[PDB]
Amino acid sequence: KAVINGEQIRSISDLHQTLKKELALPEYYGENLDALWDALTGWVEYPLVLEWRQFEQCKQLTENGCESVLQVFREAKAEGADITIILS
Amino acid sequence: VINTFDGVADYLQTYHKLPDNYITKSEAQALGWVASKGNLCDVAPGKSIGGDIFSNREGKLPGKSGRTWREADINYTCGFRNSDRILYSSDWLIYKTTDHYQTFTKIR
Repeated sequence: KAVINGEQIRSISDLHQTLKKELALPEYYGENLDALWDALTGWVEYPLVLEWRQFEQCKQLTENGCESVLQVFREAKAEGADITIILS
Repeated sequence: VINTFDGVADYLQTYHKLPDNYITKSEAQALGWVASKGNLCDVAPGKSIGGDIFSNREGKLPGKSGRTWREADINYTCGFRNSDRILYSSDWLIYKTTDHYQTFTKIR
């Protein structure tokens, strides 16, 4: 079970570092969309539940990339990874 | 096994397929692979993950609509997966990453 407290996310790099800790990603985790795909399909433990709270605050960040991160989770689920996504 | 950057690159350029010691994520899962248990060699001894479509999500590799990219693990000898990958296109460009897809370098 992994929680992203969107109110506390200050940048896309912060988002990747939080995912790294919450999902126990490898120390070498590349903090990019290709690294995230690889970790979600060939590293993480299942069943995986990601609760992303206040995704809307990520959208307010100057950097783009919030929807792209969510999209990788959704594509990994579509690929067959046992992932559940909660947008709260 | 053939599992080094130059080993797999040379083999790909010569035979237009990965060496026999590669299996895709889905094929591995069908055999009982559980990535979080690091158990690929228990269900497929001597194998490495490779051959899956690589979607080039950061756009770092040169792309065009008629070109498909694929990826394969490099330097894997069982256990948890590492940070090393070879990337190869349908027109036989070959790149490598040693930093979990952060940077790529052309090798063929």
